[PDB]
Amino acid sequence: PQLQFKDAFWCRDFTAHTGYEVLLQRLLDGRKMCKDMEELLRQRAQAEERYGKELVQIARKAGGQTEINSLRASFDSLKQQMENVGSSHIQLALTLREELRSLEEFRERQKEQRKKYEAVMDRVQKSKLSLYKKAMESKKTYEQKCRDADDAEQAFERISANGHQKQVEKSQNKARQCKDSATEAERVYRQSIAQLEKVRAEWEQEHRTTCEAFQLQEFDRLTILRNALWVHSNQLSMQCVKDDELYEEVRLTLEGCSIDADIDSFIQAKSTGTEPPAPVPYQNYYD
Amino acid sequence: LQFKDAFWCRDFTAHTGYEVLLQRLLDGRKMCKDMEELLRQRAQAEERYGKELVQIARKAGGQTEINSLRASFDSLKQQMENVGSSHIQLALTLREELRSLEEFRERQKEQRKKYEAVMDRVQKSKLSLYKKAMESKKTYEQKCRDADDAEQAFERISANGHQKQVEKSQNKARQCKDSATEAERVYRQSIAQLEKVRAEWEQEHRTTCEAFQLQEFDRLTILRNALWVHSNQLSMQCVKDDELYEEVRLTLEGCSIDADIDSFIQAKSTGTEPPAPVPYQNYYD
Amino acid sequence: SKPKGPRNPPPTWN
Repeated sequence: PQLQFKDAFWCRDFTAHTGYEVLLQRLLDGRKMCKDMEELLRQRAQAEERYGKELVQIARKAGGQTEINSLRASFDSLKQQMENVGSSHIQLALTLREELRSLEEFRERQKEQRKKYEAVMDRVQKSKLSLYKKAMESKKTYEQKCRDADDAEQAFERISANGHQKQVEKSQNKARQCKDSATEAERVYRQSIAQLEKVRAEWEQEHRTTCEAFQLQEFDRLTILRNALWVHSNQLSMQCVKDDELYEEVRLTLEGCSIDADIDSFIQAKSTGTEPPAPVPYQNYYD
Repeated sequence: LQFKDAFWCRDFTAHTGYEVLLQRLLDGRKMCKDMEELLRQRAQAEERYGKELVQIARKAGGQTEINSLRASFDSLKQQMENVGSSHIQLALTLREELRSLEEFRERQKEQRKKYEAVMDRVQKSKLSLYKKAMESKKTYEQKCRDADDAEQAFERISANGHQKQVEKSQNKARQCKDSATEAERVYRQSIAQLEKVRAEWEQEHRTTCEAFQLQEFDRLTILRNALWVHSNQLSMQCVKDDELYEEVRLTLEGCSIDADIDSFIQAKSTGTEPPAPVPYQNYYD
Repeated sequence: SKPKGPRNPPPTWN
């Protein structure tokens, strides 16, 4: 049996709402965790864009013009794939920032709903605590009136033995006046318990719904943040496959690089002559 | 076909075949330098990228999270520093390859300068003796022309002239003929000395060409290997990163949403029973 | 999913 929020965050203290305060603090801790995940993506995207842009500049500004044939094509193949890798990491930064934007939208979505429950809970809890203070004030008054009624009845019983008719009439109207005061204090006390009980069940119902809603928010936040870590690790691991495939293109170009072919291609293109100069002989002026 | 067989000049005073090969070595030296600059700038970029990844991992937050999701987020920061540290090590590996290429480059330049000194020596002597031999030819021809003019002058007056005036003109013709004969010997010896250096140069040119072909074969081999090694080291970095990111996925597989919620409840629960309702308390009961 | 990685040079080299 999976334990729920609504069943494990109550307080035996009637005037305490610690169970709600603990859950509300957990949502604030999760909100900061969502921001920390967003902060890592933003800084990683900035680093990836800067790294990609630097690779593009190195490839475009690099030399190699003096080389010819295979070695030139191989070196140009490395510069071409370097720009492709750098441009891919620039696109990775845009992908990470899209994950950054999605989390901030989800984060602000939960805050909008959380504020609604906060207003509802703060209302019913304030009314519950207010009526509780009223009920206890009614109880203290009700109990004091009962003591006054018993004291007024004991005073009547005391003087109704050998006392005069004038002093007895005064004491009997005092006992009836105090007995009526105790009856009205009981009705006010009974009505205070009735109003307090009404709000109590309302609060218990409202607290039970808020707990299930906060559990739904936490379940969604934990799921999306777990998915964000899995997607982020996949997008970085996918970048390793894309880069490795691009660097393989350089090796494919190098397979067509023959040392003997480049030397023969340079000879056939820059050869000046296949015969050494003829020796200078003696030239007779008359022969 | 080889360098020694395809870089001659029929022009005796021209050494273009040697100049073309020497220019090819200078172009190959710049190609080696351009490969060094690519490694130097890539290593600088990797060190900057690696150091930045480490700073992001160390400065990142996540303290408010607990249980699996915290361990997963801490696993991402841990592997991020490992990736950044690995890219820092990649820069040292690239710079070591950079140092190897510049060392190889200066080895060839030292040997190339030696052959340049030898060729510049024998070529300067070959051109020097050729210029001397042609100066000897011009003198020899001028002496022959002077000798023919002195003999034709004798033939002119040797018809009805006196014995004294004929002897005077014939002694001039013999004086000019002797000058042409000794000028011919100087011209002959100039051809002998020139031929000596010529054969010396042809052998020296053949040795220098064969050496330059070996240097290009070595340079093309090391640069071809340097490109293959560079592509492997970059591809190896992709494998190391994927293995590190794999550690994050393995941690995420042990991340259960329901486990984190139940673990939070068992640690922060305040009570399992709602407060008791406040009842009416009779003063007499 | 997983990178191919480095590869030995052609065996006809060197």
